[PDB]
Amino acid sequence: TNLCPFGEVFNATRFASVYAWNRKRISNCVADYSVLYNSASFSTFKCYGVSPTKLNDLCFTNVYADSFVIRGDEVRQIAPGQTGKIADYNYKLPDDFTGCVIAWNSNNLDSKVGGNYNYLYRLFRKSNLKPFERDISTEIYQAGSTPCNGVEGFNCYFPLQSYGFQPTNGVGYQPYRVVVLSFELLHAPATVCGP
Amino acid sequence: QVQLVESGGGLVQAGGSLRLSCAASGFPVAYKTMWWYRQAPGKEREWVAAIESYGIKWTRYADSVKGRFTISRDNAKNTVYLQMNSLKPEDTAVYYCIVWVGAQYHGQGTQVTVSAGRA
Repeated sequence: TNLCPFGEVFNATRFASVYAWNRKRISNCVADYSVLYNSASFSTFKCYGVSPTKLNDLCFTNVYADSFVIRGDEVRQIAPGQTGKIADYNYKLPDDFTGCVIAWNSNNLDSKVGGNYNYLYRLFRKSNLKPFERDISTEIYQAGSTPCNGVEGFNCYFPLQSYGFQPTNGVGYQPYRVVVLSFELLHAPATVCGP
Repeated sequence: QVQLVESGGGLVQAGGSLRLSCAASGFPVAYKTMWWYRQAPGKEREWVAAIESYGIKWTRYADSVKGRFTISRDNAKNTVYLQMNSLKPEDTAVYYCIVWVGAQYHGQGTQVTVSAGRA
């Protein structure tokens, strides 16, 4: 075994948009979760169904790291049984979720003067996302009874919008880098453990 | 085949009033987020106001302009308005409106100069 690539997902230069969140599969390595939980550089480190303290004592078959960027007021939606445009149309956590949600402020990294327009989000959808689903289509949403014919107009709108993170925004509109850890137990040798 | 040009700038005095208009073309400004930025000669480009694509509270303003500015969304004319009231000679600059629909779309800008004194 060797070290787990935690610095690759937590310290990446550019994170993914919430509508197109990335996933990093971590296997065949020893992981030290205590240094992540006790670093104080994370304003939110909330685990569901597992203790963050004694998280090192457990072994799992696979660990998934989902990373993206939302705004300040939307971090509370990265929780099980939560609702909102992020949880409904962008990233849904299951009701029986087992893992940890990690979110820290990244205004000094993800906001430009005049606005950083790289981070997007979904605004409309015909039906809510199932847990861990991921929508990518840029199809013009039909909000009315008239079809759209692939053209934006009345009741037909482009379903994606940008956050436009600029530094002097209020905290509720500043960028927040979010990492969601999922632990998997399978009929297979537990490949990731603690020190 | 998509653009937006702003108008309504010009000269005004003291606690005057001005109506900017970000006339959008080629797309419906209904569930879009418009930003208002301003640029005074030499200094940094400052964010002024913003109206969001969704939200219970869809209006956003900076601390320097809060209470005096109001950003509206005319759907019949397919344009976005910015109501600047009780002006001050400290907030005169070039005003821009930016939107994102697939890519960043810029306005050319408009000149707003408010004055003070006697004449």
